[PDB]
Amino acid sequence: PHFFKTFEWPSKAAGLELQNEIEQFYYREAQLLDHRAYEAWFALLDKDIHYFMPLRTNRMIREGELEYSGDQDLAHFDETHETMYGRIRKVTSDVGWAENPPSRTRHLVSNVIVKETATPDTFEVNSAFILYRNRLERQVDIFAGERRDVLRRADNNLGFSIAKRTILLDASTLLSNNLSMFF
Amino acid sequence: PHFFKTFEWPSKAAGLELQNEIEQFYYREAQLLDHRAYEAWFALLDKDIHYFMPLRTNRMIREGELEYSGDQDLAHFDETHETMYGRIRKVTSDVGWAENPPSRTRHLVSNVIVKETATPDTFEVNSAFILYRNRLERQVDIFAGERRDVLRRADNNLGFSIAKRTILLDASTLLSNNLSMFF
Amino acid sequence: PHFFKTFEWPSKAAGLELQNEIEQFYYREAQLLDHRAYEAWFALLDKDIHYFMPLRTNRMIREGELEYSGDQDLAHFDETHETMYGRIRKVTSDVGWAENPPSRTRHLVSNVIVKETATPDTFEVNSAFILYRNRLERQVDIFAGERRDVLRRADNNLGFSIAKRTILLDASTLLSNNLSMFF
Amino acid sequence: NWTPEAIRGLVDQEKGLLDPRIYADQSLYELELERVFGRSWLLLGHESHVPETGDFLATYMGEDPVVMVRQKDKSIKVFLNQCRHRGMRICRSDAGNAKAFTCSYHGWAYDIAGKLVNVPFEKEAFFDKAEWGPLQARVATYKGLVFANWDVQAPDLETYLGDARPYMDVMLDRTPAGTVAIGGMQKWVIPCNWKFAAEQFCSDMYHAGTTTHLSGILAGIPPEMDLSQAQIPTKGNQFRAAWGGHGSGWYVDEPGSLLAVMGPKVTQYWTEGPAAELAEQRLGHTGMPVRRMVGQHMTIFPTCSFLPAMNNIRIWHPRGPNEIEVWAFTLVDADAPAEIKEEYRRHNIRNFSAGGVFEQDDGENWVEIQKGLRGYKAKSQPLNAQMGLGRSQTGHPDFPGNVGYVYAEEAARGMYHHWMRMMSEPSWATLKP
Amino acid sequence: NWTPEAIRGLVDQEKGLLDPRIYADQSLYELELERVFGRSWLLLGHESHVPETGDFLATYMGEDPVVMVRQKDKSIKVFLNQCRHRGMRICRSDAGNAKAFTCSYHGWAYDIAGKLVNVPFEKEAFFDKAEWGPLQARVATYKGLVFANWDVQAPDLETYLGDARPYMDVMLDRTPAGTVAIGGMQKWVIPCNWKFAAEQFCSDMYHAGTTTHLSGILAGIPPEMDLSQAQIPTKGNQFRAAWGGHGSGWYVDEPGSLLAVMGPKVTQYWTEGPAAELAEQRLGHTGMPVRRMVGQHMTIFPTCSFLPAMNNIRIWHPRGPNEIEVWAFTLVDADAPAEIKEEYRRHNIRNFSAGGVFEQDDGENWVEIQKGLRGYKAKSQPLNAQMGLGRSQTGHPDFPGNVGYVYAEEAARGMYHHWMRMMSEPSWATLKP
Amino acid sequence: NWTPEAIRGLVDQEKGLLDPRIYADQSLYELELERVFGRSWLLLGHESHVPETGDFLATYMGEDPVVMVRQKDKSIKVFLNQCRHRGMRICRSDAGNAKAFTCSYHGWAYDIAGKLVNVPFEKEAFFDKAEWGPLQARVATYKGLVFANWDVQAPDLETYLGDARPYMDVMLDRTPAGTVAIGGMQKWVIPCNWKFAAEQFCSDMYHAGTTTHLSGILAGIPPEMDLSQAQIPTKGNQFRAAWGGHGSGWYVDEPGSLLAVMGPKVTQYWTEGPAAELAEQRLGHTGMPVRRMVGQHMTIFPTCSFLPAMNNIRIWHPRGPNEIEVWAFTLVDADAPAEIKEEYRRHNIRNFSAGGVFEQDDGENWVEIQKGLRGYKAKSQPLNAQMGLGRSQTGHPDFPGNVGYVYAEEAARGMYHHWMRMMSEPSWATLKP
Ligand code: FES
Ligand code: FES
Ligand code: FES
Ligand SMILES: [Fe+2]
Ligand SMILES: [Fe+2]
Ligand SMILES: [Fe+2]
Repeated sequence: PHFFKTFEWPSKAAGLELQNEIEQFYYREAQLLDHRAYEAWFALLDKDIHYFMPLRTNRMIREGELEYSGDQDLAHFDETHETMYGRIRKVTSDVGWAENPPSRTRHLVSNVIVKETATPDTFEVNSAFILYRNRLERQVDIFAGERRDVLRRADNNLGFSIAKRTILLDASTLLSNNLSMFF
Repeated sequence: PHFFKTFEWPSKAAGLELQNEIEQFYYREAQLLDHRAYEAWFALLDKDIHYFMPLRTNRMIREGELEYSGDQDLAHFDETHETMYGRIRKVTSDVGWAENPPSRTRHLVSNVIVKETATPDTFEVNSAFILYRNRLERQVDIFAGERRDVLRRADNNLGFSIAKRTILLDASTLLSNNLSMFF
Repeated sequence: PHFFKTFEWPSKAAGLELQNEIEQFYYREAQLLDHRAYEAWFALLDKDIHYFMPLRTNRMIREGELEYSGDQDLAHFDETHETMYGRIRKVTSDVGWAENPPSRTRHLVSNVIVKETATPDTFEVNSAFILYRNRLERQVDIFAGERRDVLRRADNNLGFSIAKRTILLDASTLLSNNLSMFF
Repeated sequence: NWTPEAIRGLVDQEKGLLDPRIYADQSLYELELERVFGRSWLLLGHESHVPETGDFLATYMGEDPVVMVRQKDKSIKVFLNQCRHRGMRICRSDAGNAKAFTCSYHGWAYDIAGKLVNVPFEKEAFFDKAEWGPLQARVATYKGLVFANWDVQAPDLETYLGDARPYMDVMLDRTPAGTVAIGGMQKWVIPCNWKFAAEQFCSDMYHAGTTTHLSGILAGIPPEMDLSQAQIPTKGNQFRAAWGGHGSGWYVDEPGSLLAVMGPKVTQYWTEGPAAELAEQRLGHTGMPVRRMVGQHMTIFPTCSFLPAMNNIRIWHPRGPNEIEVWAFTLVDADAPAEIKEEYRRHNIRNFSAGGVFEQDDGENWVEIQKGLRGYKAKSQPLNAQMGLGRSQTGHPDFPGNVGYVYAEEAARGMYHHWMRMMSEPSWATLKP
Repeated sequence: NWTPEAIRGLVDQEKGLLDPRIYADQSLYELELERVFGRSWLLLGHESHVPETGDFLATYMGEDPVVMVRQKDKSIKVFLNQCRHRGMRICRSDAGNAKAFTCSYHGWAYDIAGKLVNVPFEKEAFFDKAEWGPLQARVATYKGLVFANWDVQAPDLETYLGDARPYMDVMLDRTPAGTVAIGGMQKWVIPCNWKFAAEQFCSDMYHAGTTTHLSGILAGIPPEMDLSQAQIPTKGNQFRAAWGGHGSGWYVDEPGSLLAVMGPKVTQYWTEGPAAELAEQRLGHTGMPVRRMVGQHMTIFPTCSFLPAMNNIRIWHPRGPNEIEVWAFTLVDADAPAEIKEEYRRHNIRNFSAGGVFEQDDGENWVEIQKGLRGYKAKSQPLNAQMGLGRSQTGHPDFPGNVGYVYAEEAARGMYHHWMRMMSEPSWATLKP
Repeated sequence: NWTPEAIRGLVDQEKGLLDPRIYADQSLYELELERVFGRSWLLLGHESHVPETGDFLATYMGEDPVVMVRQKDKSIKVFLNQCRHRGMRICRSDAGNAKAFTCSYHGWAYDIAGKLVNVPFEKEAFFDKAEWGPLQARVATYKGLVFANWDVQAPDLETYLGDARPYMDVMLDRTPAGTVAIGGMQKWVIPCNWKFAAEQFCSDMYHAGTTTHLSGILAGIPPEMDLSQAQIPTKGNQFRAAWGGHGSGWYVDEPGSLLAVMGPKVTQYWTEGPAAELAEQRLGHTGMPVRRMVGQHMTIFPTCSFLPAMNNIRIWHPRGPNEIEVWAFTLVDADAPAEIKEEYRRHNIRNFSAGGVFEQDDGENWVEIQKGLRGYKAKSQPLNAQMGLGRSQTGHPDFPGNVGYVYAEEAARGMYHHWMRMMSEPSWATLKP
């Protein structure tokens, strides 16, 4: 019962220096978010960022191509540099009630799998996360998923910029009242 | 109170290269499971795999020896290569209702501790995990535990085969209706 | 808004060997706690340990400086080597009902960020955790946060001692009936 | 026990008062499921969700799981997603195409119309299959929008909507080609009563005109502008339906509300040029100057809410007194330029999804509201719905029906009064318009 | 208040209709805890769970925690795991060995019989200790299985089981050596009503003979075989107890699903050779050809369920109308070869644990049934329990009792009819056999 | 419905018997919110929590969220944290300083007194603002502590407290400077009824003199000392208030409890030297030899609890029958040496926070009791409350009021009795002292 994957040879393994560099980048990025340093975080995002979190649905196996929303469909996020900017303005605003008082998040990053692209200093990265959101007195929202990034070497604080991010969230119906956090 | 472990010398540290390889192995394994690449995941199991998940119980400290089910007792899993195969046959079946429509999982892997054994290219590995399973509309089952593996260098995609796996789950009563997922 | 962090230089990256060594120390620390080797874990604590978990509260952004309890306030923990000892004596006690029968915990560690201090062989480390605590029949308590440690190289089994630990929990109100676990 | 008399005193549209128990009380909730959700026309989606023979959507009607399916003859059928044998879900995916439906429990098989057509071992173990299929709802379509109702004695949809139809038409009746749904339907959970949501879209521009959406507006205005430069719209009108509790409110000649939300390209589409002219010409029979209606909220009672200029559509599924699910999607004109379709898709994501710069703040309100109502005193005094009392009339030279000022609780007072009616009058003979 | 008239309307065994409310209503459940679980015989485990003086197991009777403890005189005692001082749990671990029990709260001390033998500071603060020990249950043993009943007025165990005993004996009475439990008791939680669980094991071979276990069977056959080569049986019978809600169903002469579930070494052990022939002789007095019974399910009302050829046993602990815990173990003949015992252990884990290739699909069904019952229209019509109506006879030449076909709901109607009786007849004078 | 007759039979102080349903029944709980929490004086914190004008604390009265705010005139106002327009939370942070409070939903604005002083679009849309502000509570102070009551016909604070005040003064009235709250208010959640917590601090020194805290003591004793050396305090007394349900118990002369819990510096400060002799002089009018009172617990009914020598204070917020929140802080004398304040801070963290070596074990008992009460038979018989029954006298030479032995349930019977009285006497005419 075989798959076309069988004819492909696995990618070049990321070297140790690079594996560490990219892990360290995500850890420092999670710190930014978990400390609410939103302007600092927004500075990581490339001007050509597409930040995309598609909808995920329950489908029978024989309709698996239909699991996620498409190119022209609604999504939970489908953002550009300019649309993210407005989000930053809202979340840092005194009159942004959803995040004033601020929520308390933890982004636990792991499973970082790195691939060198045809373009030097540009990398495709796949990683897993659990995002713990705690809000107000007793609200707890826990998210799990994977992130597919295109990262570029850059002369910012952290040494990389995020050129693309796709968030595949392990949910159909969102169990949270909102997505007032960044992934 | 002192313990007999005090007469033991710490096990030799796994080098940087071997540490990263084994980590990457697990991340790629978790990818396979999370993307439901079951045939491909089954290929990582050595023919002499013992895949074991004992029952865990509430005992007083003076009866700690009784915390886990034994060799000759029931378990949540106690599988060979053959019985795992039937389980692959069921999970990939259009008429396997528990996983058609399929669940959405995330295996977040960390805490990878590597011990080289007396046989070169065979390793004992202890790791921690959180397994987030979201199913149908609103169902969320969260597991945590440790896995104690024996891995051999193998000539497959990922470079390692799973010779033995034991999963110690932090649960007595299972809070989930099934274990339709793989650990 | 611009911030005073803009005038700071990024920290000197921890070398790969040091990164691995410290990550492996935390994984082994987690295993000790998760296996209830309380005495062995207590051996990891420096005699000058200050073990602190401040309260955390909901504050408007404009009162952000008041988020956590202060030096002279109540806290969840605020412990010295002597007081931690007493806690170790209780948890290992046959008449310590909260932990007899013991709970089942998983300490998942990631995001390990290492800073070398002025004093060689002393390190500031910031890491993230999820702590999954399962108790008796059906109780599950999930914590998330970050740990701010100062570790010194030591001639113990694990190679480091914990000189300071501050736990920043992503909670205001504790959703657990107790903190009978260690962080 | 809730007597008709007890229920009538939960609302007072005279003094403009609401009893806060209406949102927290379990008994009242169980009654709603029978008296409100049991016999109301509820929105299930759009004709475009199910264009082909066998195409299906699995959705809800209250807490009753239903399957919406397109028939060979082109009609849409709606039947309960429950096997009458032992209660199993017949249709087990979100959406897709079916040639049949088979129960997974004991394998009772159904055709795409919900007719029980095969019982395994029927000869050997058995009863008339034609009397044992899933309960069927009535199915009624308004210009794309698919509605459904369990009740045989309920008013037809057109009669149910009545004079609210011109306001729906502002969104739904603008092109000969009709609207279509953009792909994808978002789902999330808010711990609040459905009436906070259904009301807000029925009657409440007030929250968007005051403090709730100060930060969402900020997200949509240019980077060079701050909030003190923001145009505070005060001009507009509010419609209370003659019967049903339906409601719509909109801004008039104040595009700044619509600009920040939907951007220049959509704001132009809606107000100036061929499309907008055609739309005003098509809505001619109403006499309504729809090119001047620049930002609107609407609710068809109980749980069908939408925002006619942004074309965000949503169903509120009740989940007890203390929770809802929101199922959202978005409509475009089938013949709108691909530029304008894309503007609608992006800006609806940006503003109105779970992560949206408006949506975040609406639900933040409702959650804390529902939380307070767990208190004894929190429920002991009535709430104030006195805004715009006796200020509405049907004379209006621009907009038909009972029309008043954009900041008013008339549409609200109507919705709640219609909620109260349905909850105190058991017979459609007294209740119908 | 649920009147006896109203409760008697909930189940109709004549017409074969079930009111879906039985599985959902909170008030009926509160009544079940009193009228059913409060006075029925409930399975606690096996004699081999507590083999020695002081060995205990912490388990449940309904939602009451109880301690089952082996006494010095070799009898078994069952008391409420609750201190009569302020209600603390007396026995705080799952199982093990005790010389005494002591409450953690204020130190009231008990012997292994559950008798209060010490109260700290009795002379200073006091009352007869002999009157203040935990409530005791009636205890009784049927061929290794330990049952308990709170009610002093209830019929003794043998009378309560009645003509259900022969069908229990197929599993429990095959050797002079008796059965023994394999070590370990699995525990998991399913969001469903206990009656779905108990009914299925009572009466429902149908779900296994149709759709539910296509994939579990697939997992069990030779790798070289596919489903269209599997022999899913059609021959067998169903028993309904003369009294008490008990029922069993089994395949006759058709080993296919026994072979697929338990493999060839267990199947042969069960059907042919010395041990199988002894079993037939031991059950000779029943007149049953037990060697031709290959795949059987049983329930002893309310919540004691097992699968004789595979030897899987389950206790359903109720957790409200919307939840159960499943406590599962497996039995082997105490003198079975080590080989057979190991096949039993292996194949029980494979098929019937929480991760079992059969069990995954049993619960999958129940989860979705129960979610649907939150709906108003989902409870508004009766469920079909008409299968095998009128087709059951008492005078079958091979199998004793009221006997019908293997795909039938006679046993189901009997179970729901007795449930109904227990819920509406408050006194044993009318309820007893 | 619960008749007054039914409620009266839930507690029997004469026989010392308690109906376990009181801790589990949902109907009783809803009744409690009205008849108990809706008209009791409940602790909100200390005056030092809000020292300056505009300083606020968002806390609870029952499940009613309230704001406690310091006024310019130096008074303290407490009002419902709920906006009367549509129910929004007015004060959205835990604590801090406000110039005003504005509602985030529609923008109704309030001063620090809770008076509604602005309504956006009041002229265009509208009604007296002075009648649409949040509900105010009576506010009264006892030696630092802030209590509040909704019921205008309830006894003033001093009257409500009555003869319990001497035992509170042991902690609150030791110097002219008065107490101050150490900064910080810990909050945690326990799945148990509030009455177990209230009773324990009211009447239960027994749990601590027996088995619950053996390890807590072990944590605190010298490392060169095992539990067998630890001292067994047995000498002491217990007070049942004349009216109200209040209670206290304490050890006399035996300082092993205190020393292990609070260490040698707090012990010496409490019993020897200038501050100890000042405290005893200050309480001379009571006749109480307070320097001999070493380790003490107290509850001011319903839910105000504390521990005089360790100065730990708790409010229990009810969250349904099956859950509470614990809000905790500590008090020190305002002029206590820095050395002493710090010892109070440390040891309160060590022993009494969520991770406390004492607290871990208190909640372990309560979690399990509440779980057990899910059972039908667990609720079928009364609990024993007969300790020291008929042994308390009203003329003790050292301590004023109805006084018994340290190990007794007289205060407890009094607490449950006054509870029944509040639940069954709708009128302060009968209920008041
Ligand atoms: S429940 Fe559908 S066939 Fe039985
Ligand atoms: S509760 Fe058992 S001794 Fe008090
Ligand atoms: S809810 Fe407070 S102003 Fe509307
Ligand atoms: Fe809004
Ligand atoms: Fe089954
Ligand atoms: Fe205590």
